[PDB]
Amino acid sequence: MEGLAGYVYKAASEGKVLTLAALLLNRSESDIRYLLGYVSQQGGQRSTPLIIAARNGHAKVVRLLLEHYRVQTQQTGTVRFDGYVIDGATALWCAAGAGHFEVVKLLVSHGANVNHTTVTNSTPLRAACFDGRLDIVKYLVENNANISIANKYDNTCLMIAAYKGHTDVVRYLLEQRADPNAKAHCGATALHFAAEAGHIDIVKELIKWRAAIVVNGHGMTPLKVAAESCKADVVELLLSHADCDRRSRIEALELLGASFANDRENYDIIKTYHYLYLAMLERFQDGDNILEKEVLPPIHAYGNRTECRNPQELESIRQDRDALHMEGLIVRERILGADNIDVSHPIIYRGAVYADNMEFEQCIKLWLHALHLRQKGNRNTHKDLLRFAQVFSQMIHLNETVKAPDIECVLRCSVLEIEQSMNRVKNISDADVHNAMDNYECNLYTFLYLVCISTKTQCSEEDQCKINKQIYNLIHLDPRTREGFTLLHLAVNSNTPVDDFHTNDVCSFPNALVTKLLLDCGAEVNAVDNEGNSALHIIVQYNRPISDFLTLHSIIISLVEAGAHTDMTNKQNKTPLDKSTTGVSEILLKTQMKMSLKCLAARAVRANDINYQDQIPRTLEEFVGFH
Amino acid sequence: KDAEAVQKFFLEEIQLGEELLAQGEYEKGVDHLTNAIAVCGQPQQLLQVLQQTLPPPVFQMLLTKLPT
Repeated sequence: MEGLAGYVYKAASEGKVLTLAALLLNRSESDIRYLLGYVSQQGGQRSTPLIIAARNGHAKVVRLLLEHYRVQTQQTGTVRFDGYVIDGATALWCAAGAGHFEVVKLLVSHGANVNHTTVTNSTPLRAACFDGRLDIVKYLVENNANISIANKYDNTCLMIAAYKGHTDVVRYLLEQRADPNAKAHCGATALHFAAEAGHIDIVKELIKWRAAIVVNGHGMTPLKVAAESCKADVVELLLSHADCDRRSRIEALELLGASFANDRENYDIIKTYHYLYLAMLERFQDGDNILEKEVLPPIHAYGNRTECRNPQELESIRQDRDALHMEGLIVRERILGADNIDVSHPIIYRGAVYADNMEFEQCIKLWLHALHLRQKGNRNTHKDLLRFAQVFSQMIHLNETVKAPDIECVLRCSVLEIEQSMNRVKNISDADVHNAMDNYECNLYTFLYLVCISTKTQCSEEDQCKINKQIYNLIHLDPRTREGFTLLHLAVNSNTPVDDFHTNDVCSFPNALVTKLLLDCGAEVNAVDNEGNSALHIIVQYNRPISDFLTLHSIIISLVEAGAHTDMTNKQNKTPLDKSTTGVSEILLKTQMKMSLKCLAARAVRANDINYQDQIPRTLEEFVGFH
Repeated sequence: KDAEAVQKFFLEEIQLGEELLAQGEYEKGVDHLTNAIAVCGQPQQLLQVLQQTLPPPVFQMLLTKLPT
């Protein structure tokens, strides 16, 4: 039964029609009826034989299932392609999602549903348009596919084809009276996607078909979207739309020139100067209607440079490349605004090249502004803090100095990010809980790298007090990892991950300085993880007792001087003396260990299995609980 | 004589028939299908399915070969 059904599924995955011509034949009626509709899990996906047969595009097995058995054609299943897993699928949806036209024709001709959506409300027409084939979309439309049906994220049939760049598909869709003035959750109107993907033909087709040139939710028209992504051709096409007025034309030219200055793919600074100069000429082309530039406060992050107001100023920086980068940053931040999504990415990149040419001061200056802009947008800042840790550790490795206010600012940003990550983890149910937990652990490790770097610098008294205040503000929250490790537990752990890029040179765990700083700031020295190990348990469980004997010596001394119990028991009921894997660490801990008659009595009670529950005082109910 | 063992036998027979039939060994495929039908004495279901799902030439040969 189950084994034969699995064999049927395995053969139908390869489309072995002759194998299914015996595995599902010469039987009774109801014995194989369940087998035809039996979902089989394989490769991390769940599907019926019809669904996987249409996914692999084998027309013979699908035709035999649709003719000689009359299997119901609205079955549900999962999706392996499109980068993710989509449930609630359909045989027709899986067939149209790969371009197999004959199985789609057979399914529609024998009773499948053309509008059978998924968990994301993706109609089969959307899958066929995402694949890009035109004939299947034509047939599916001719069989009443309801071309105006959107998805869960409101991406209609036209927008996905416009983004993917299938000009024949968008031409046919606009031919069949689709909705060119569509909308989405982000406000994209099927022309923002084409401009973002930089497809000149689809933009031309949508313009010819009376598109709506309307600003989306993020405050960016498709013209400004194209200028944001350095797409000169899309800007040139959208700029002759005869309704762009004059302010938006010069704004588009300024944004395009600004984006060309610090885009990794399209870096061309001559193009930047010339587009900015064209914009300035168009501004200064009228005697009495000089479209004077909006005044901007001089941001300290860009060397206190202001935006150029006249072409006389722009002629003086045509050869100042390190000033043209700042001009591009200033212009695109004025145009896109501080709250836009795509502002932080160039600011990081212009930082990164400054990090490449051993010029880390301007790198920190740009990256801190990028971090602040990304922070006051509730975006994801887990990677920017890691970049800060890497650049700080590369500064320390090359015998350079790190400014203490910079470390204080990065530590404050990291603490705020860890707070937001805790809120996100405790708020998300199942969508990206693994991703959120991994980001949380990465943020915690980044904070530990930053604390190690702060210990490796020289800071003033007020700056050290600010750093310790931020560390204490984090510690009072008591962050935890997957295993329950606190900050001290990882700071005394040799198994704490350190990224290979430019942090192994400085941030080496376990680190005596980090442990002492955490204990002085007020870390829970008696804290335990889910396994029950204390910080002392982790540090005596160490494999380099001679190589960094000073480090182990200082960490054990600091842990016992902070007031940790030296005979605490984990979930396996092991004292740190027994957990000590090396003779040197055990000897050193035993020297540090001071006996207590209370500890001896508690250990005697735990060994004798005395019914101490509800008998000894409540505090001693905890004490005996871990000896 | 008609148990699961010979069932797996002619299952493999028609599997090789499919493989060599897509590869073009139509005489080998029709011989293997003859060996497959010569164990189950009344496969009416396959008698009707292979009249439809098979290509017209291979079953045109096989149906004539069945009296032989």
